[PDB]
Amino acid sequence: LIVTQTMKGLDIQKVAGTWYSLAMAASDISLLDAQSAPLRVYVEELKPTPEGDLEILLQKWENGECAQKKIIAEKTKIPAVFKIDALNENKVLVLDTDYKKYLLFCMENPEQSLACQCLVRTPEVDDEALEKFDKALKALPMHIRLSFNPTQLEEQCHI
Amino acid sequence: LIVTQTMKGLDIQKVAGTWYSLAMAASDISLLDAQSAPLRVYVEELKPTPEGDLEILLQKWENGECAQKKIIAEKTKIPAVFKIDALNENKVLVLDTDYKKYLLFCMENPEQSLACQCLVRTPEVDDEALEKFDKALKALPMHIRLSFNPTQLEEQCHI
Ligand SMILES: CCCCCCCCCCCCCCCCCC(=O)O
Ligand SMILES: CCCCCCCCCCCCCCCCCC(=O)O
Repeated sequence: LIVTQTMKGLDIQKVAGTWYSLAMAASDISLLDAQSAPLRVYVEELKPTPEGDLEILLQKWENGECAQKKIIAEKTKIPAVFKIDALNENKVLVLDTDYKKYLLFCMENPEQSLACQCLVRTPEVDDEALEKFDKALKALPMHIRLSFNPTQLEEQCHI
Repeated sequence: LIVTQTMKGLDIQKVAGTWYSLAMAASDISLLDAQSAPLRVYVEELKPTPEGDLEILLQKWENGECAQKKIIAEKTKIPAVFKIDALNENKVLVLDTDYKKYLLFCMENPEQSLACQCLVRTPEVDDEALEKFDKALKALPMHIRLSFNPTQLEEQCHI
């Protein structure tokens, strides 16, 4: 409920495939801090299920290694909002997407842990999708923001 | 030379006294990463010398402790640019200040390590000085940005 923006007319099937986590932002510094921080996650691919659920493939640093992760985001009544398994059932909200270039989403559990990403289809710095990410976030109370270069985008865990 | 903005008419005496590091930004993620990161420094006070040099009091996390530091920024021909001791003689540039509320500065060694801060006089979140900080930075190639709340501002090393 903290975020006042969701996409209308979302077709979840049409977000399937490859994405890059070009920018991330969060409400608290420590959510994004180190390579091992709790919401510091690098999206690899989205697989919508026929039921309209969302399989998410991602990377996360756990040892001093970049681990492979698989998560399922379950649908709700709202086409733009999903719930994750399971500890306090984390809500994922789709704010905006053109399916073909960018997607903006936020993850939350009006209090008040929040992380958001600007996803893009290709390993390039998209200024106008970053402008849209900054435009959507200037509302929210973010205290850390990270951006990645094309080199980092083609590496595991963006080193 | 990387930054295209400095303050004209700067009187270094009139920046003396108490400041808070409200926001920081940098060109590379790892410059600001953890509590121990190289340019992650919390400004406490500025003491201009009669010669027009600048004594800087600051905090930096070195052990798992917040250490007290003292540095001297030596003047140059340009009233807005100072050089620090001594390893590669780091240039500090004053971009803008109203002496009474905010100060924007950048620290650099056109390549291409760069960190900048929005300094303010009081432990409050100044939206219009943060707007000015974001306006001055949208030029520069920053990849990490951090913001602090009034609580953090009154603690050592902003915990
Ligand atoms: C549905 C359309 C957009 C989907 C975008 C992908 C959203 C990804 C949400 C992933 C959140 C996972 C939280 C962190 C889990 C990491 C596991 C861990 O805690 O170590
Ligand atoms: C002169 C007007 C504005 C002055 C603003 C203060 C600028 C502070 C510059 C300090 C840069 C120090 C670099 C990091 C030093 C920390 C020591 C270390 O490496 O452990």
